[PDB]
Amino acid sequence: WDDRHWSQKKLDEMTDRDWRIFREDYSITTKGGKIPNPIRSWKDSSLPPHILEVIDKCGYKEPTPIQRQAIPIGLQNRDIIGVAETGSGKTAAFLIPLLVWITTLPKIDRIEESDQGPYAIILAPTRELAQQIEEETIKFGKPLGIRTVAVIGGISREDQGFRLRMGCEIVIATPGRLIDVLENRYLVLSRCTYVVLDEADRMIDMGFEPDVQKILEHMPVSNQKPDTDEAEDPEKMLANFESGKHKYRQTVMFTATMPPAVERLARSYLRRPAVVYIGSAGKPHERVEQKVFLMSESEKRKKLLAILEQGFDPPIIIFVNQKKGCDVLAKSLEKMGYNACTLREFALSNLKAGAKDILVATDVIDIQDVSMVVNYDMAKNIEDYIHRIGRTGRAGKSGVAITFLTKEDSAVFYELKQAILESPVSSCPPELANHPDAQHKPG
Ligand SMILES: [Hg+2]
Repeated sequence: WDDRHWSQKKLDEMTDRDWRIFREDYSITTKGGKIPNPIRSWKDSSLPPHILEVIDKCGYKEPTPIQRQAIPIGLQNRDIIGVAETGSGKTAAFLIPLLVWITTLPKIDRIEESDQGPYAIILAPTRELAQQIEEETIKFGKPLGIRTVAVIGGISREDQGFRLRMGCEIVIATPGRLIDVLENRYLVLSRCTYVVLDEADRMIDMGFEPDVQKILEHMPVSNQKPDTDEAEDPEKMLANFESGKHKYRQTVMFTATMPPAVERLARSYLRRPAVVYIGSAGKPHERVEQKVFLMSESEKRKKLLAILEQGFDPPIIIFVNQKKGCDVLAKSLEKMGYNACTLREFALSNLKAGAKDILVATDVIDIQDVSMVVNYDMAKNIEDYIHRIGRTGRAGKSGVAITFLTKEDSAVFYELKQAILESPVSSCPPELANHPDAQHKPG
């Protein structure tokens, strides 16, 4: 009976639905477990008074979408992959948790007599982008007494060499310049607890993968988070963030795309990162995780069962192409001891209620966001496919769409391939991407 929009409510009134609408309003898609709620406004945020004062004085009146969601994850010391393009407020999204961390260290702990390099390094692919980041970092950092030094090309080595001697809290750099400096020990990463790769896809495109690898090799290994479920446990990671000086490092990667090289970087640099993806409200394929299995038709039922046996978050939807399929597949599942609905309102209530866990259906209303869509039969055109996978929701948890492809589906391979190659939240599937039938438009 309370039908207010969330923006009419106080923070402590926010419901699950309100958070869903909220993420829809800002086009916030995520991946990872136990994502903290996004920031509704600066005032509504739990940022320290002095931090908010600097935010307010710099003029940033409202958090941008990436800032809304990434900032709270960063404040739990969690790694992040942020999918968003320059101009979207990425820089402040990563700068803010760092500034909270630095300026809240005990003075006794902020004390070091010898110069031990930066608390943070921000790596950019180009001199032009690095300077943008620098200007913004200075404007945030100076009021807070935080020093920033740029290690980039296009600047004198005297000036650069000098500035280095003075000590700093943040270094902004380009890969080529940074490796040379490390290789000559003009700078060390002894107290670095914050690693940022900005435009990692562009770094890859420029040929910087090996240099970015070699740079990682200079970070002290013993401050990396453990590779376990604990790396994305909020209670534990929050307690680690607050642990001040001795926390695990955190790493942030920003990129517009996820080709395999970028995924390699991520596997090395990051531990159980959360994904924050902004945009594509109208284009589900860009923002829904898609997986495909090529098989013969006779293999479909056993692959489905194997998938189901792995367990799922009900409800899920399985799509088939013909209504007879719908009915017979549904029977078999109820035989395997599954609660299956076929496809009026009555069906969705049970699903919504938890009664039924699996909806079987053809391309033919209105239904909740689902964790998983399975295309047991692939759609006959890419527009129907798009509409199907769109059922994981407009925003919020990416969800997963799993598609069974056979040779009878060859006429949608090229467009299916495009749908996935344009999906930064999806892994490139060489089985389809390299397939002889996915190379040219059909007809
Ligand atoms: Hg670093």
